[PDB]
Amino acid sequence: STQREYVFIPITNSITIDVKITIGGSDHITNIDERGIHNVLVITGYAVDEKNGRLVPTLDPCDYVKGILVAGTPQQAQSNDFLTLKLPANKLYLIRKKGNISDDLKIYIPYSSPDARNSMKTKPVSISDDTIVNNIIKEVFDKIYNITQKEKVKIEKVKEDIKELFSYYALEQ
Amino acid sequence: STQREYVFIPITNSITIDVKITIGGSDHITNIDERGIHNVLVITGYAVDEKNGRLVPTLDPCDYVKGILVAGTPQQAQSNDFLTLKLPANKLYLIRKKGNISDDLKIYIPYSSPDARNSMKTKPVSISDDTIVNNIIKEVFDKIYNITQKEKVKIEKVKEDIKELFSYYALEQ
Amino acid sequence: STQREYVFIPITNSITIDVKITIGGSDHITNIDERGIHNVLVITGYAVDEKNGRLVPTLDPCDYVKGILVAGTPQQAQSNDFLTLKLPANKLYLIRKKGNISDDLKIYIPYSSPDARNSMKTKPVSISDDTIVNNIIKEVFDKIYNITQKEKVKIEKVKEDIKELFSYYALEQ
Amino acid sequence: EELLMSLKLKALYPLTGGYNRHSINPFYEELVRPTEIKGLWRWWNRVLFNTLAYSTKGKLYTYESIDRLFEDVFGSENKKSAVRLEVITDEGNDNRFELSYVELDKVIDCLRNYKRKVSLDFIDNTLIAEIEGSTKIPISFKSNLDIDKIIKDLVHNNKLLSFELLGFKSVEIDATKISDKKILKEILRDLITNYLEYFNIKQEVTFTLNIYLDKSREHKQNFEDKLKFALYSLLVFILLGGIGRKTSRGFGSLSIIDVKCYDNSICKKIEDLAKNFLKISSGNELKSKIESILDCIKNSCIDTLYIENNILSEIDPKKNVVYFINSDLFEVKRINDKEKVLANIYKAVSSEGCCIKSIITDKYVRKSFLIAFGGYRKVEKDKGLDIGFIKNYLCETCETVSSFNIVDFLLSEGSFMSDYILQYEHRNSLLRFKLISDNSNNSYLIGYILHSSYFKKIDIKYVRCILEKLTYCVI
Amino acid sequence: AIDFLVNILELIKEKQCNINLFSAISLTSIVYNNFGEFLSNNQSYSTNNPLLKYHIIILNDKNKTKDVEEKRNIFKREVAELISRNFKLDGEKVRNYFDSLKEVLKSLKYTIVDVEITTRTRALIGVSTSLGKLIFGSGISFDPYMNLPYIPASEIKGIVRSYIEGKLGEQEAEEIFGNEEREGNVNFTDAYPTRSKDFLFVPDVITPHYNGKKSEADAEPRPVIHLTIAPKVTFRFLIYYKREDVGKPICDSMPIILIRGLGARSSVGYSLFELRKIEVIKAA
Repeated sequence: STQREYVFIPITNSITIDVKITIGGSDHITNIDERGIHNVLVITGYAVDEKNGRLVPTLDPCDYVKGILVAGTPQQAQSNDFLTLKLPANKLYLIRKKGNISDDLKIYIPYSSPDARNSMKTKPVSISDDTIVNNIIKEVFDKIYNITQKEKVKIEKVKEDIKELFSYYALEQ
Repeated sequence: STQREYVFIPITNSITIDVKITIGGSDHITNIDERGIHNVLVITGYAVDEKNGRLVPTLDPCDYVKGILVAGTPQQAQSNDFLTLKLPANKLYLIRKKGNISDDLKIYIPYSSPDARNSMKTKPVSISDDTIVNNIIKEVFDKIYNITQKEKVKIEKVKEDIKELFSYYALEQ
Repeated sequence: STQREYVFIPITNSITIDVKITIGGSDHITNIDERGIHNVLVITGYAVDEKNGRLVPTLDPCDYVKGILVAGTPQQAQSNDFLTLKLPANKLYLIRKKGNISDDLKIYIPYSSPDARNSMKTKPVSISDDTIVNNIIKEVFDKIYNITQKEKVKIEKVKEDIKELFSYYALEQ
Repeated sequence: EELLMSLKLKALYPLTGGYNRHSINPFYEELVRPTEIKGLWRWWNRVLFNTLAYSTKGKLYTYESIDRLFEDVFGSENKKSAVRLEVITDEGNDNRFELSYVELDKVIDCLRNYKRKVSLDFIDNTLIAEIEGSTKIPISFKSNLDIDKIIKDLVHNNKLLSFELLGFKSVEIDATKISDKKILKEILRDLITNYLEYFNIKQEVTFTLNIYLDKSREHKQNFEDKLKFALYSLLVFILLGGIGRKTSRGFGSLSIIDVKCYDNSICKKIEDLAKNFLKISSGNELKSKIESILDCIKNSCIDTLYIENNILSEIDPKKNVVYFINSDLFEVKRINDKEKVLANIYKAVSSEGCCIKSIITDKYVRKSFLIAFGGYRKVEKDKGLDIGFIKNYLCETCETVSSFNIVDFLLSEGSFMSDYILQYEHRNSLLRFKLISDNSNNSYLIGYILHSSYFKKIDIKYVRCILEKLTYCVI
Repeated sequence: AIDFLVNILELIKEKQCNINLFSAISLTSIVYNNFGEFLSNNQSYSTNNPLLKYHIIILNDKNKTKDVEEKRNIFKREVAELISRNFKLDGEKVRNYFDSLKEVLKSLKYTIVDVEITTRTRALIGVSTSLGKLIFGSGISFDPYMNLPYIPASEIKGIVRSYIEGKLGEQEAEEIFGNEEREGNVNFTDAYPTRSKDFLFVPDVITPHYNGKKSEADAEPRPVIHLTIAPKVTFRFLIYYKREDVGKPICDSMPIILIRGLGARSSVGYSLFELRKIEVIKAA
């Protein structure tokens, strides 16, 4: 079947080694071709866990977290800590669409229990200090999309939309 | 300190054995004070699973479940299904905010695993068919809110709204 | 058993030796750390007795006298003319309070007879004329505060406040 | 855009006014007005900023320039405020004044064909309707508000309240010409509503003040420090001021119950500094805490960082009047009874009050003192006592026997400040009183005197122990 | 004619939802702006016109122009109270209008999203619009043919769009609402009050003391009696579109943006709303 993994895009990156698949299939969902990034997904009511960031289920509708979808099951030491879903490619909160999917796609998101021993007081975070932008270019936009700098010299436009397309809520604690 | 339970309101009689405490502390978040419901809590991105009804997480902001916040602990028959969390009392979307808060509350919402073996395409459901309204008064508003039959003769005051507010979404699978 | 001793700061020579102990424990009430004098004390209703330096009880609330609470007890040739006192540290009219107190202090006040043969017409006096200021820089702020010129290279700052802070009313007869 | 902090406050005997100058009306009840909180926050912020600017540079800036400097947090005609206030008064659901019935048709009888003044009085526990045409009919009525029998006494005893009650008490009805009964009924009905709403005074109004912050408004030049200064000003407002009417006389006094930061990097030095007021054992401890906060902002805290911006504007000395805090004048005494304290404030601030009579003699300076420290008063040139004498006790030239000389107050040469001091009706009082409580049952009377800019270097020593004596006599 | 003017207050009191409030307030503004003249034996000598009692009250017998000034201030307050009390909501025509429009939009194959929002505090929408402007100097956005206050579709769209900007970027905001080169994909109707618990309008006041003032010498209160929209008034509006993959942001944006203000002076917590209901009808 089809399976994707949602990768958070915060300014704090354990984003390096948590999943496996880099190519996996003949196609992906999130694309960066000639006009910016495409099909960026957003999850509302969640916040990242920036220290080794995972999606933490809050329930305030204000708190939201954006990330990109790349195929793969996470490192398969799992099925206890990450959330597994099965959505018909239309309930997804895809931002900047170009083309849709087969109307059934399985999603893996970095999940954890909401940790009922601390007041989950979240805070909003953007992506500035473009050194961070360069390291995330190196850490997913190079690992996953190594098509960049070999095919796409549109790095200015994928720099200026990271500061535009990705802003989230973290715990800061 | 202070803890509550989130009791969502479906058409189903599948919400009977949900309780462990009647009052516990000295307060209920939700109020029914001579005008109807108050302080109703909404959780978006979640669809009910009326098949032994609990909340199932989706990835759609158009999916949402309304309910009430009763004081207590869930059943003692848990630690595998529900999700407890501590929130600073302002990260709750409260419909009909009547009073104030205490700025940190622990809550239990009835959670169910997403069950990624069928496409979880859900559809909306509004609570109509007032006989279920008149028996849900019995079920949830006469086991906990025994003010009904005590002082409040205007129970049609809550019929008018249970037939008009407490809607939700459901997998219908 | 922790006691203290109140010593006043007049414009005359009645201070250089009045007490036995200066350290006693490990921390003076009044401190001078990078900002000037702190934990100054004021007693409301007494006037100075510069000739045989002591304090005389007046019933006027508009009357007040400045002073420092130094650790110690006077010279063991005393205890017949000094208002020693037990106070729970909240009856103390401190100034520039920095740290919490032990909530019980014994205080040796330089006390004088009411000298009941003259009406106590007391004139207000401030402290200036840097001659005696530089006298007291070391005659009264070194034997007790040998921190002078070792860590507080800014002992002009411990002047920067006596320019304004200390003042009193004296009989001047 | 995001909740910044949350302050559970408590006001005692607030005299909040709405469109009818009362806390309740036929349509809603409103004990705390967020617009009043915002306006008083800005007023205290300007006072605190001139305080700072005068304790470092000896300069005083116009209110225009100060608010133009802070328009990045408080907003102006050119920019939306970055802070959003949200009052949540618990129990704040639908309540309004309803006059279910009033049994007139007997007052209307004794009114026709005449021109009489219909006075009211609500002591005796029954509403009477005095008529200056020599009759006093007791009125039967039923309202929705239950005047607790403590409020009637609080209003009848406090000479200030019963004074501002003259305006809500009477009408001069003229029935000489064509005068039906129905319109007289509506006249007296609205008069009774206007009189009864005045007694909606509650004790211990408790509300939660949320503060939201727009982050989108960036750190343009000095946003973070401006915001921190504004939060300090808000704390100083909660500590020294009140909400509503006659806060200069103890009413509406505020008190902290709980503060909760939500953005440590901005307010975590206000959170604890307000925690510094949840428990106040003695008066001296409180005076010390107040001097601590006051000094913190004076030299130790932020700096002259944004005062170096060239948008401020020094005040003209003879055409402007601004106020600022003076750290010396901060008497504190333990209360033991709030109602009696509020009632004795009149002894403090009235020219014939038996506390300032027992603290000041010659009466002239007395008038002078109050005229310089009790806001506006109605003095008029008829019987000599104003002639010269009080003009003398205010000359900036001409003697030093009075410790207060108004800047441009001249002997027969009054140009601006003379009219402002003697004629301008809306002048706040510099001598102010406040009442505080903590989570414990400790209560304290602050009496302070804001320093003004029309004082030609006032003698800070004479008025200082005038203030302790006043604070004693009224408690 | 002039008798219309002397009777407009009686008509307000006796119709209460069936006169044109816009023209009624416009006409009584003539009375308010010639108050001293309508009180010189030119009250038509009626018996119900509220202008009578201003001959019975003696506010200042010394100077007559001051007396007329105080009577005029009292009359302004009384007009505000009159409108707030008598003009109430009858939102059955509104429910009919929205149901018929929903059927129209279904026949046009739109996906309709009908949203009910309740005001939580006193709201101010269209404070610079003309309604009571000639009496109160402040207005309310008022449809004079629905005879109701309303929230313009353009304000709702603008607030939703600024939130969607602030969240998903200007590029997604333009992919949804369009730009100078592409038209928007989401249509908004005006919002009308469908139900209320009590009064539809209520009086209020704002009293600037230190607004554009040099110093305390410039300080003076200038109170401004004006009308606001009472709390607990429910408004209803529609959101319709064709492209399905535009309902997700709308869905998300509605609950949040109403907590924050929706009309004027939300900075001091006036125009706050609760999300009462959201129904979505997919074109099948």
